[PDB]
Amino acid sequence: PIETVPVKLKPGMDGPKVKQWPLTEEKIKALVEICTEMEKEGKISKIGPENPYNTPVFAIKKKDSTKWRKLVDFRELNKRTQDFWEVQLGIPHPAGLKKKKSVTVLDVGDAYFSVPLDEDFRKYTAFTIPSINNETPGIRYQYNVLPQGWKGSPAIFQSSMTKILEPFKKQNPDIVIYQYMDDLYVGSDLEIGQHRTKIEELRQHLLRWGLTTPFLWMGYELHPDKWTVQPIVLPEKDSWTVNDIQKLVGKLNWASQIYPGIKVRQLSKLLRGTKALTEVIPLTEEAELELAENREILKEPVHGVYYDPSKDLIAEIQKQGQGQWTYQIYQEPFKNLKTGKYARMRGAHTNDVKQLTEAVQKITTESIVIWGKTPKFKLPIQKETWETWWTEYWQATWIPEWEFVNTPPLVKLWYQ
Amino acid sequence: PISPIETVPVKLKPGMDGPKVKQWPLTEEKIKALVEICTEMEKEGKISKIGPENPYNTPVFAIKKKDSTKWRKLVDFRELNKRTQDFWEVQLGIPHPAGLKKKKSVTVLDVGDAYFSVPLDEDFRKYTAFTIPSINNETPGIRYQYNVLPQGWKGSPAIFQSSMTKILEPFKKQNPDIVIYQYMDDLYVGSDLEIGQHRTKIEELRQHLLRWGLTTPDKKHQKEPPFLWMGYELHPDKWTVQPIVLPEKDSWTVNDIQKLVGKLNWASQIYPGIKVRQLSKLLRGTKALTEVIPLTEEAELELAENREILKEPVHGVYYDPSKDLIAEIQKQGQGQWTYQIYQEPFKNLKTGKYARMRGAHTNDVKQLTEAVQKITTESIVIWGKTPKFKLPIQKETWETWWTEYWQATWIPEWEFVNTPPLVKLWYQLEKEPIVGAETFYVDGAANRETKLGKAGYVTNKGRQKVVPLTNTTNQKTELQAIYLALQDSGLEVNIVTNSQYALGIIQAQPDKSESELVNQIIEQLIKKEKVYLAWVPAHKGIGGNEQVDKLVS
DNA sequence: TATCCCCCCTTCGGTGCTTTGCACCGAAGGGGGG
Ligand SMILES: O=C(Nc1cn[nH]c1)[C@@H]1C[C@H]1c1cccnc1
Repeated sequence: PIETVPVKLKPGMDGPKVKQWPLTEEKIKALVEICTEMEKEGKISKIGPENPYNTPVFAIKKKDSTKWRKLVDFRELNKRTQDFWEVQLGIPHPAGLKKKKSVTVLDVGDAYFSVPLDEDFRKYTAFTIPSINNETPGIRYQYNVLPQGWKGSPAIFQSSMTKILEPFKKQNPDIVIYQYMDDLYVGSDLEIGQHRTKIEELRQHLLRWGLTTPFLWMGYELHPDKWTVQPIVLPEKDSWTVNDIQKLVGKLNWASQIYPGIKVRQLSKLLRGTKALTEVIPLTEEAELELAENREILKEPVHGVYYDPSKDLIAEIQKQGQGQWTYQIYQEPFKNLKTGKYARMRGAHTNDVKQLTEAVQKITTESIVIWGKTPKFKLPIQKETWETWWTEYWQATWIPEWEFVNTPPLVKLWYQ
Repeated sequence: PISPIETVPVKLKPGMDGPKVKQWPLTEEKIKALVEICTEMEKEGKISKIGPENPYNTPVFAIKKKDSTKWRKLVDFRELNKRTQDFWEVQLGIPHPAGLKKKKSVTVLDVGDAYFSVPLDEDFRKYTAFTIPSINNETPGIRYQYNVLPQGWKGSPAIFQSSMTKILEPFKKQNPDIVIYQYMDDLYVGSDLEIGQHRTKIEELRQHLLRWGLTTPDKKHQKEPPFLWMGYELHPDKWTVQPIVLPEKDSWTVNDIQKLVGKLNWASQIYPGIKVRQLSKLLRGTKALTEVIPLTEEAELELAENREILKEPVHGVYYDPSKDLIAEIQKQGQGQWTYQIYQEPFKNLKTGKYARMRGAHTNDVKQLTEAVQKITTESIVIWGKTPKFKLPIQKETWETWWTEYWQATWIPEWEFVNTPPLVKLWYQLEKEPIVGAETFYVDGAANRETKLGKAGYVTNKGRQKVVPLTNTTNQKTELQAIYLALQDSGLEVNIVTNSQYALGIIQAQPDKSESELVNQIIEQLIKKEKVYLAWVPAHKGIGGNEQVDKLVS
């Protein structure tokens, strides 16, 4: 029995008090069945009304699975959980995981159930199961073990996880392993067959350890080697109209905050006359010179962009139509870290909320692999429809912190 | 003999102490009445006397809202509520009868003084102490406490809900055929049993509630239909709002208008077609709360429409789990819509109105997306399922809007129903400049220190007009320039603004806005045939941008 | 000169750039029903 580790909080800042969003009937049924079974096994014990604490709860059916898995939002608890960032239980980030042929994820979340939680801090994991039509009051409950989603659960489980990881890591130094929340990120430079065989071995090792001391057969693949930051490229053309010339000047201005090397003076001189937009302006020698030099600069990769460990990550998203999205992770509004683009998927060709959900999941997974801090999203969606429909297509097990934006960027600068 | 109910601990604030305040003297009659009631409750057992061992107390006042002069007693628990363990009331949503299921036999139980049956905390009775002056304050006061849950206290409803749930959970486990919804005082019980078997079950439940000492008077216990339940008269096959009457005033003041608005909104749950927008329009600009606001023609027309709808009573129906929820929306105009959540033709299950103005520049499609969102969330809360909308919008318009708008939107499921006034895009802009149109270069400039500025346009052919105006902000100078450029040319026109703010409105495609300027621009843009706008970096020597900038400098 | 919950309006106060006017959220207080 792992002895309990006392956990403190921020001085003079109370715990989580968040309202419960309404849920559908099937999700409520699955949630109540899971909670009753977990009480039968002693993981959760019913709690009284004296608790001034609550966190939401959602039921999500994960990929290639048919039974729902209870997900409890823990963002407020994570943000207010102090000292856990500076406690040495935090994981150093392997800088070699960005460059690997394949990465596989595992559902090692259930392994956290076997460690008892600190009793003094225990009052903060309260959660309510709502009722349909307000027939009955909230069926309140409380974990008795390590929760799934708290930033301190993997931190406390570091010792027992390392006691299992070191034999495998010692045997095979090639494989690099990282852990964020309930997820094990494991990758290698081997081919598909060798990677799958080694991952089988690893899962067998974990299962045998569990035997000796929502589906456990799930597996998701990732390929970090197919990610490239995409510089913006100017349109290729030889016959130019006034409208196209001026909109390219606009794009050069749009790129003037990214780089200091773009020169616009000559092409501004080309537009001294007040001609009609449809009028055709053949390009001149100086105009071609500036255009070619600027295109070379844009091809030249960005410089001056660097990571700062003490700052947050921001992941803007712009909708570009026809199921095309973009994203720009950064820490300071000019020095973009990693841009990108998410093409359309299959099955979501008529669902913008679904497409944004998949984009969120793919951005977060990427950023976790690259750096290990999830980015603070800036979603281009309506808050109420998001809160109403994000659950039905979400299939991850961790939730980032997002803020919404309502002012239109009105930019095709990133859309090529 | 009796079955006790275990307490639930409470505490004050750490570092902060309890309530030490006193009230002011009341009327001698009210004081005597309260004293009698308190002595009666003492000899009943709820209230015990307080000696010198509890020095500080809490003030108590007298109210007469119940009946006329009932001398109903309530205590000023303000300081206590300011200083005790904050609670989390988990049951806050009020039930709606639409979701009730058609039980063949129904009975409503009402618990009398059940807030007083549950006990209190021993430690906190010292802080739950109150004192009443003697008759006409001959003696300074008689000091009391509560060995039961006080009426009007932070945690009273929470603790009562928890206690009643604890009591009724065994009974619910006993029988999976009987449904027992409860909100605070009421205890609706319903089942598909026979007329005698259900009565026997209710009798046994009542005895089971007398086991812990709860009392339910037979007079309040309903016997035959109809059953009046928390404001909704529940007939066997039709819920209905308890009938209400609106004031027939001829000098309508602000609070009378507000009461009219409130009762109309409350009755909107079942009566289809109630409108309150122009009626509420009177409330804008609060100056004096005593005078009488004249009823304008629009207000009186809306009021007459509400009255003529309210003349006849209409009844809803209970939900039936074996059928599929279908909703509908009609566009009343000016920003008002209607709900017809039903399951069978011409059998409503609910009705409502959406009238919130979200955004200073929005249009019909966005407001129909906020309408269906509200229907969806309320349907989730009340039923657990999302209904099948019957939208007025047309598939082509919805596709052309959602594939091209910059945010992300989604409407669950619907089929287009042909019923005017339809929602459609009034004007669709252009993305590429056309061949056979002019070109307007517009620009607005003004100074904050001058409160005046000049705006104008310089087309390709040399036409120029600089119209000076004052008191109009810069974003407004630009908007004016776009207005001039629209007014000057013909059905087709290419307009090249240099302002970043301006283009957002026009591209958003509004049909209505707070600003008259924007409303004029909308009128012009509907009138024109093919309009293309364009942005240009300001102050970069780009064609006529600086040419007109120098003039408006 | 009592408490607490849903909902419906309007007023003013904070945000963010949308740059300082403008759009856009958040409670305060107004009524309806418990
Ligand atoms: O629960 C109720 N139902 C009811 C319907 N009509 N009249 C009464 C009582 C109104 C609520 C109450 C009021 C003040 C303090 N605590 C509780």
